[PDB]
Amino acid sequence: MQAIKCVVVGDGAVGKTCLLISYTTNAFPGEYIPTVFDNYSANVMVDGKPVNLGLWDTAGQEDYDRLRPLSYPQTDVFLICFSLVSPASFENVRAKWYPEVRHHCPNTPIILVGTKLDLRDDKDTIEKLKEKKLTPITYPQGLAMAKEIGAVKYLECSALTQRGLKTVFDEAIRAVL
Amino acid sequence: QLSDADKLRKVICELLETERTYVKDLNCLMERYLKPLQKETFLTQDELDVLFGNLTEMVEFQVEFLKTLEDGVRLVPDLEKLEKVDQFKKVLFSLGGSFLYYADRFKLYSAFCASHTKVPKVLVKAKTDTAFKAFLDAQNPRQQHSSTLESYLIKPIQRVLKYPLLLRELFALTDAESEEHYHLDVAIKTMNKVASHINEMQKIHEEFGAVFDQLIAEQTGEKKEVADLSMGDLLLHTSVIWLNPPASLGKWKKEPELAAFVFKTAVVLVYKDGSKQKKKLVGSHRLSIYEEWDPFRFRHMIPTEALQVRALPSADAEANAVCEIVHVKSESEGRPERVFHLCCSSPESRKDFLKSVHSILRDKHRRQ
Repeated sequence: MQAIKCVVVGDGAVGKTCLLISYTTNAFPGEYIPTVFDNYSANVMVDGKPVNLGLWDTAGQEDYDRLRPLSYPQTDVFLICFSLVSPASFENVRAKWYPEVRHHCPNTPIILVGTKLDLRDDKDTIEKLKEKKLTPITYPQGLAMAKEIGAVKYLECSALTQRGLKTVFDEAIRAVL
Repeated sequence: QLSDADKLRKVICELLETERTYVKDLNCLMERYLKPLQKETFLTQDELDVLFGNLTEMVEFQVEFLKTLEDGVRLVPDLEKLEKVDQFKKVLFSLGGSFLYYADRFKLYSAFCASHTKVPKVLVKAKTDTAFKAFLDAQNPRQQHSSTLESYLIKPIQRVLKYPLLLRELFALTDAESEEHYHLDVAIKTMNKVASHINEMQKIHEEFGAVFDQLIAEQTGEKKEVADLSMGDLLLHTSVIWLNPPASLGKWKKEPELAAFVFKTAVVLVYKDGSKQKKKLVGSHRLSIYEEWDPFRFRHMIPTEALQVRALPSADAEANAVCEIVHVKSESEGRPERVFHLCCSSPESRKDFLKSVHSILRDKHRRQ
């Protein structure tokens, strides 16, 4: 059967590992969010086409610019993530992640995933950011970024609400098929 | 409503559980794909070497590391009974200990990370040889990506970099004023350095791997006197100034600069000086006349067996940053003495450079 290997990348503390666990486990981790996410593989059907979706996390390597790209080769789709409530992780999409992934993978589709959706309209979160003269990233902004880097799709999700997860991986697979 | 105690138990368990898994995956890579591949005609010896790569060494090491973790977690009857993070002191201490003890052998990973650079090109041969592709699928019955050869060969690179993350979690569950806290902080800084060191080693491999390879091979009629400049044995690397360059170079550049590498098995000198692939506004092709004379420049490998080193005496010594590396002569083989007058960037650099060189000579003496 056809395999699609998906590599999730992006700033640390963005939700990557949680997101991948929440998805593959169909349940938010809870109070204790595991640190390790072993390489995942499962059969998935999308638009009638059957595929073996492979998922690789990248936690712990975001700061090692020469080790980080060792997972890039032979990748079919990249999920460049960023926290909706973290303007900095957002800016890294254009300053760090996109340029890097594109350099190593000229022809690989990129889904721009926005995470921590559920914290976007959270009073405490919004105030915390306000205290730092900051504001969450809005859908229109995420979409523009996605358009700027030429992403195939711009999705948003919440490993907590588990909303948007399935979409994220299905669109990922479509981007390949 | 999980208490810090619960959370802590969770992390300690994740660390241990994932480690058992990793070791198992490591053994599985060895049994499932590598060994059975030796007994095949698909890959050349070189191709097989890229896949294995100090893996056997890595497993022996990892197994030992795991035992220490197993033992450490047994320093208490049952974690599940502890109600205060404070009651885990013995375990936290021992676990942190394991990292400090192995922190240095973990540098052996930089060897793996360097060869993994060749992994892609080799595996993309299955796309070619139906025979090979056949073998791989056979070894991966479940037809699961997470079980392909590529999925195993990336695990080592992922595993080391997970350690600091697990540690920072234990760290966050300990009182900011406790020793457990301070100890973990020591464990974390250590591992980060390990990680950072692996990365630095990779950066070097990316830039000189080519040259290092040419030096190992091409070993002047010699039947592999060195045959091994692994990033696992790079003790120190520095930039130095070549005071006595050949007439060709010296007559154009007052003081040429060399990249110096001190490996357990040899000292390598390489002339860098990069000024190409710059300024978009430029025309080469063929009507450029100048530029493009030869790919490489100056490289040279001095085996520890023929490596002699004397720090040059100075009037205002203790401030001198000069010294000389000598590639002793060889009556047989018919090889003249080669001397390199190198000026380090500072007395500290010289101090470290010589300390490093003496080190490989000292140990060489031991083995021989």
